[PDB]
Order: sequence, then C-alpha cells, then structure tokens
Amino acid sequence: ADLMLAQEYKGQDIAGWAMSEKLDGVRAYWDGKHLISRQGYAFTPPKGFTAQFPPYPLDGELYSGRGQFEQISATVRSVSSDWRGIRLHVFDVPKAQGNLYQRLAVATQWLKTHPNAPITIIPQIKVRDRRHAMDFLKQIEAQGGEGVMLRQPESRYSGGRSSQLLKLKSQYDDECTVTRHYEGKGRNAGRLGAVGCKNRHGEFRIGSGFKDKDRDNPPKIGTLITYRYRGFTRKGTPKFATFVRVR
DNA sequence: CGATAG
DNA sequence: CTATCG
Ligand SMILES: *P(=O)(O)OC[C@H]1O[C@@H](n2cnc3c(N)ncnc32)[C@H](O)[C@@H]1O
Repeated sequence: ADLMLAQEYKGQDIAGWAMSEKLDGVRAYWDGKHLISRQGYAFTPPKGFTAQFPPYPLDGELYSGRGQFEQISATVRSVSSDWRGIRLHVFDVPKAQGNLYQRLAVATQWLKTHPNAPITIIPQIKVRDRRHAMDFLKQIEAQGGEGVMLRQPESRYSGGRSSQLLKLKSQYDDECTVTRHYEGKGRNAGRLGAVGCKNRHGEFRIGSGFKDKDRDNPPKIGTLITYRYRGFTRKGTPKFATFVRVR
C-alpha cells in the first residue's frame, strides 16, 4: 500500500547503518495475499508461486541475478510466463516488531519451515564509515552490481520518501526539463555555456558533456534531457552534472 | 587552484 | 589546449 521510498545518498553519516547490494529487479510488496507493484497494481504470477508465502506482508525485489532486469521485467509483466528463477529478495518485514534485524528474523524462521518458497533474505552488513560504504560499493560494481542500499537499522518501516533508506552509486543518471540558456565565457561566447534544468531536486546548471555542435544548437527550452552526475552539492543539487543526450 | 569532458 | 564547474 504505502511503500517506503529511498532517497539518494548525499553525505549523511552512516556509521552503524546496515548496507546491502542494490538489486536491479522489480519492486514488489507482498500484502499477505497479492504481490503489489510500485504503481499500486497487483502482479499475476502462476498459481503456487505465492502459495508458501507468509500470511503477513513482505517488502522486497523480484530478482534472479545480475544483469537480468529486462528478462525479469518481461517475465513478471506477462500472464503466460514461467517465474522459476525469480525470487522475492526481502529487505524488510513491514509490520514486524523490533529493529530491522529482528523484523527480518521473522521471515528467516518462515524460510526455515518453508524451504521451497521462492524467497531470499538480502544480507545486511554493518557499516563502519563512509569509506567502508564506498569500499563495498567499489567491489560490487566490479562484480557487475549496480550499487549499494543503506538502511538505518533501528528505524521502522514507513511509507513515503525517507532519509533512513538511501541509494549509493558511483554514477547516477536522471532526467530534467531544460528551463534556460546561459551564455558561456571566452571561446564559448555567443553560444551555450550551461543550461538550466529542473526536476524533483530543484533548479541547477549543467555545463559539461556538451559537444561544440550542442553548444551552437543547444537543446530547446522545455525539452527533456538525460545527464550523469556523482554525489550532490551542499545546496542539495546534482554534482558533476554532465549532459548525455536528448530525451 | 582541481577535476572533468571536448 | 580550453572550457565548465568544484
Ligand atoms: P534504483 O534507482 O534502481 O532504486 C532501487 C529501488 O529498488 C529497491 N531495492 C532494491 N534492492 C534493495 C535492497 N537490497 N535494499 C533495499 N531496497 C532495495 C529500493 O527500495 C528502490 O525502490
């Protein structure tokens, strides 16, 4: 119903937090009877897939292995497919009592007595400091992983955006709406130095990633563009914002 | 003054 | 080498 949503990591201290690998699957909320997607609609898996799920809710990601998102998404969006290989990788037991580790223990005992259920408890590792998190992320991207998830253990499960569940990657990518053009200095005078962009993060400039043709023929105001970035600024806006392509 | 993309 | 942002 009310799905706990993750923010992006900005620089908060995470000493004592619980980190895990960020899985590139499909979000699924188990309400004790149905698998509910982020859009609020129920999935339609084969009968017997959820037959050995617990009668209480579970929040997790429908996942199989690395680099398989397209295969997963295609499999779950159908009503004539095989879900073998797809499991619900659980990252919290929404309605249980205690800290994160005590809530997950509830689902762990269910797996003990239901070993053929297609469920997996996501390992949660204790975080020392920011350097440790970057280290864990560093080796995850090496194995082909996508990033790291950081969770405040003592926190509870709440719906909506939360500062206790943060995404951590080395290179993010998003989209924004071009709002304004800014003339460049020196050898970019009379043409584009940076564009103004707008999205859920507010307004900010993008000055890098532009060819010379892009600077002579910049993207129209109101156009949706894509851009990479790593980390955020003290103002709370994308850092190292690099233009990629249009649309 | 430093790091990045062109 | 030259520009953007950090
Ligand atoms: P990315 O921008 O793809 O967003 C990640 C979303 O997936 C959920 N998720 C995947 N894997 C995990 C783990 N291990 N822990 C917590 N959450 C996870 C996030 O909740 C985001 O919805």
